Amino acid sequence: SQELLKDYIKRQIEYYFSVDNLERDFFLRRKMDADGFLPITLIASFHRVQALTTDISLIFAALKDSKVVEIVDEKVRRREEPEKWPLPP
RNA sequence: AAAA
Repeated sequence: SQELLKDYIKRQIEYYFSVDNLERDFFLRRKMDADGFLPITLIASFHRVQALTTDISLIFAALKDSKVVEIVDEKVRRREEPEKWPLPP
């Protein structure tokens, strides 16, 4: 049903938090807090996520079992060494 | 928003 849409959401967000993307993604990194977190609502505004859903609860559901990204409350970060990535605001 |  929505299983395919959730897979697309998960994979897209896992790409944003990949090392390959992060190395050059200064916008994403300058929006991180000191722990590497971004609000999920910021990620939801990225155009490829908007190209899938505007349902925030579905995004949370899609990411619940991700090994690449860590969800903490309303926030998301790369699970591995998130502190490598923040940039000054 | 050259997959912020």
